[PDB]
Amino acid sequence: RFLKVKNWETDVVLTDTLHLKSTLETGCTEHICMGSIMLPVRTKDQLFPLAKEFLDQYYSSIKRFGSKAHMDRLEEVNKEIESTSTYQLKDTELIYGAKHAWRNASRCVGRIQWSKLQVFDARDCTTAHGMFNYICNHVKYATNKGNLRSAITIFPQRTDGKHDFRVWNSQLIRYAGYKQPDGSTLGDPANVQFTEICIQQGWKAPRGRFDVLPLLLQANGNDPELFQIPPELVLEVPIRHPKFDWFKDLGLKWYGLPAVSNMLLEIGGLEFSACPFSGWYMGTEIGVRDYCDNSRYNILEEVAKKMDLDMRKTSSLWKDQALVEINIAVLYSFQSDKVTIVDHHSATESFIKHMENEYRCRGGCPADWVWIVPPMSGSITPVFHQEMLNYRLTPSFEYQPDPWNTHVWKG
Amino acid sequence: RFLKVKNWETDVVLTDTLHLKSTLETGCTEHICMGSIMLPTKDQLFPLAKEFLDQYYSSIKRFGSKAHMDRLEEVNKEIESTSTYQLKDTELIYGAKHAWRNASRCVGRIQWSKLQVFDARDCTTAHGMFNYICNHVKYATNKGNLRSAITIFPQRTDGKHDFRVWNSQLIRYAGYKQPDGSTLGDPANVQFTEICIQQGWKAPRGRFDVLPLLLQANGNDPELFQIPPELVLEVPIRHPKFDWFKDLGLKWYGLPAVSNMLLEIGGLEFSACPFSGWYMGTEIGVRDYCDNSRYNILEEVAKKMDLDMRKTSSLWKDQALVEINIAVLYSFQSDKVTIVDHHSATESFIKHMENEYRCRGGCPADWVWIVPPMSGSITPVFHQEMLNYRLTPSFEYQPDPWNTHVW
Ligand code: HEM
Ligand code: HEM
Ligand SMILES: Fc1cccc(C[C@@H]2C[C@H]2NCCc2ccnc(-n3ccnc3)n2)c1
Ligand SMILES: Fc1cccc(C[C@@H]2C[C@H]2NCCc2ccnc(-n3ccnc3)n2)c1
Ligand SMILES: C[C@H](O)[C@H](O)[C@H]1CNc2nc(N)[nH]c(=O)c2N1
Ligand SMILES: C[C@H](O)[C@H](O)[C@H]1CNc2nc(N)[nH]c(=O)c2N1
Ligand SMILES: [Zn+2]
Repeated sequence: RFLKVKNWETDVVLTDTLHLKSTLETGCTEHICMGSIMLPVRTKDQLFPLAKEFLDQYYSSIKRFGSKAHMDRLEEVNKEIESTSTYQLKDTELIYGAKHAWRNASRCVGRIQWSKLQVFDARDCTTAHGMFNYICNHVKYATNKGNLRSAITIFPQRTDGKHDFRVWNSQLIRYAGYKQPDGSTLGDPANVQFTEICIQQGWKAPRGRFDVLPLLLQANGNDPELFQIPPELVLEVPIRHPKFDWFKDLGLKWYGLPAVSNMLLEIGGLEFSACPFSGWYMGTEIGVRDYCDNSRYNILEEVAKKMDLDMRKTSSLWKDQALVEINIAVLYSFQSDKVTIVDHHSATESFIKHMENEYRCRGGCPADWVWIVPPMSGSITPVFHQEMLNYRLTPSFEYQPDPWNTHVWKG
Repeated sequence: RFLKVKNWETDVVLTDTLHLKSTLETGCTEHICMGSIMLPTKDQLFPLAKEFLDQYYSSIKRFGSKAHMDRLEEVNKEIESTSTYQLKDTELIYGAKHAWRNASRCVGRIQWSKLQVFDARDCTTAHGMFNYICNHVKYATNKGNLRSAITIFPQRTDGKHDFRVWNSQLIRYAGYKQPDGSTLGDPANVQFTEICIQQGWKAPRGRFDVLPLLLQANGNDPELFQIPPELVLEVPIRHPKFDWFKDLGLKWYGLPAVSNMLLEIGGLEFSACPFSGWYMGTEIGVRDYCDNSRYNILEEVAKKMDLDMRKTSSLWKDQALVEINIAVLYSFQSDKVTIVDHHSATESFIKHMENEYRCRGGCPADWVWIVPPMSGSITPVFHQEMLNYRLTPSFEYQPDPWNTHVW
């Protein structure tokens, strides 16, 4: 079966065959679409076909499918599975796997870069202190004094589900959030609960508006341990505006390295519960979501007051005006400090080209329109006009429950 | 099978049971989501009639009544007898209002119960259709105080006697292909503007020429009609800061009136059922004006604002986009023509959703369409999970007449 997607602005039509290789369920049925829903211990039984499927993919990609090297590897994995109930990926397989999970991440607009991913193999790590060392090295490598480099660090895979490695932070670098007794919030409201855990675990909080959270690291199913990232490793950018000089006095800054640290990486049936990865920011992540979400820093009003906009009626579009100037500020500040960033116009244009290339070379490109379209100025980006098909391929990045909800405390 | 939707900004969780009633398919499967795809007999008829009458009679606290049973009986006999049936006026109105209520792509549904339904099932000719459409336009326009309306023409019989309005909207601007290679007016309507000429229209080849109506009654060839200019409320677009904005020479019409959809009620098919509401500002300023394949004025505006169009990262497009949408809202409000901004409209829709979940067990909504085409995440609907499914009565797309018309 073939499926066509149309770009309604260019009339370019593409044909998808790749969705046939999809196994995992979407959440949708023939009777209901769940496209806007945010989120709609493994036996040797199911493990070998998952291994085989992956190794089939891997050997095809290296033009060695059906080779003696291919067949020997399958054999070796099978024997290892029934003997040990799991298996170990070769370094080459791991790298392929990590790159392809990124390639398959339908919610990521940055995928044109998928083949350039630095993979750090941390499967020999055994303790939290060891994890901290690997993470520091990742941050330094990825940061690269502002010339950001995509990277992922992969810790040992799940075994029985009782010895999981987990980074308890949602991102490696994030600002603390503090609930005040008067009901207000200081810092990042998104991080209030995690901030409380850190404090409870013995973090001495500065209690400011932009306090970099400590790392909370779990190795081998043990209780997590606190580590402060060396401040010299945390690149931050003061936010100013090219035209408005009062903008700097808002006191805004942001960190340069966006690094997701709470997802699960699945490769060939193996589950890597700690696999922090990092790229670089698309400007709207900070300027629209981090700063302007009502549930985050929520600075729209203060900005709009300082711009002296008509704030009595929404039909003045003061919010839209303030939102644009903030995003201009974010982009300006990063570029001026020579920290890698991409605007949503550039990002989405590149994604369209990536997607077209993927359709031709790969037979498809799974994409989640709801997440790909930027949270401002949607229809003046080419992705808005692009039909997209969403389906799940493996290797993949998946959500997993927050570890504080599942952790068995040792004491 | 009982589904919850979360708002992520408010943590409000709603439980949906209404989707269970859905009958038609979405295009999605367990293995693939098609949420962003724009378009994914006697024995067929009676269960459809039955489903509709059941909900109609349920809605008036008379489910399981003799009148219910009698009506079901009467319709059943009429179908067995005539291979179709006729809706009572009360059912027709109920059906029209509920088709709007069920329109998962319409953000304006909080108004759904206040629809004026014009019954034009007695219409037999294109001149008759023209008259009904003028009356609709005059009524809906209401000198600028817009009122929601639908006019319903006779239902499909054998597919040879279809009533069709050929225009996609009652009121639209012509589009002409220059020899210069470019496009004069609205590029979306080049193909239709040609068919007007092929059938006899005399285009004044301008930029904002109100298109004539092409009306098809009872399967006949369509005829041309000029809507009385006095009935077409238009708004000159000016900005409340930039006095150069007027010289762009932009204007738009006040009445948004979809005329090419199919209304399906109780299995019956109404191929001609133009309806109108009033504009949300972004439909005009973002889509009509700034789409590349439409009037595409972003560059010209940016020039006049003297922005740095050297780099995309100056966000000159975004900046201009906002100003254009300010002008649109300003111009309509200044001329006292009903318009709603995307903030007000989406705020209204969240309230509607909560009402629907409370009083109906759910609200089908297409997030891809409900989230406005600018400033997505600063409107409440962006953070609102939505379930999309098809309920009937419904408005459906249908093929363009000029591909199907047996001339
Ligand atoms: C290199 C530049 C990159 C850019 C510009 C970029 C851009 C983005 C953006 C804008 C999102 C949406 C985030 C949100 O709204 O929550 C996203 C999500 C995502 N990205 Fe990237 N990304 C990049 C690198 C990477 C890398 C290196 C990986 C993995 C190796 C990756 C994997 C993912 C995944 C799995 C998601 C979905 C997260 C979720 O569902 O919560 N991306 N990306
Ligand atoms: C009264 C104020 C109304 C507002 C503010 C409103 C708003 C909107 C908007 C913004 C859209 C998206 C249009 C697009 O992007 O192409 C839409 C679509 C739609 N509306 Fe409304 N509307 C209103 C009235 C109505 C009425 C009176 C009806 C029917 C009786 C209706 C039925 C529909 C349908 C079926 C669609 C989907 C169009 C499509 O799929 O192409 N709406 N509405
Ligand atoms: F399914 C969900 C339920 C609740 C919240 C949510 C928000 C998603 C976590 C946010 N997605 C990651 C955001 C992020 C932060 C930093 N860097 C990056 N990043 C880096 C490379 N690619 C993305 N993404 C989803
Ligand atoms: F599937 C598609 C293929 C090509 C174009 C497309 C756009 C849909 C026509 C636009 N939907 C109606 C737009 C419109 C215009 C005027 N008024 C209203 N309107 C009035 C009340 N509610 C909506 N909608 C879809
Ligand atoms: C309900 C809705 O799915 C949710 O708000 C989504 C919308 N699209 C998004 N798109 C991106 N990139 N990131 C997000 O967090 C979201 N949130
Ligand atoms: C490809 C995508 O489905 C298409 O561009 C949609 C996106 N969302 C939309 N939303 C609305 N309201 N109207 C539209 O025409 C569209 N177009
Ligand atoms: Zn779907």
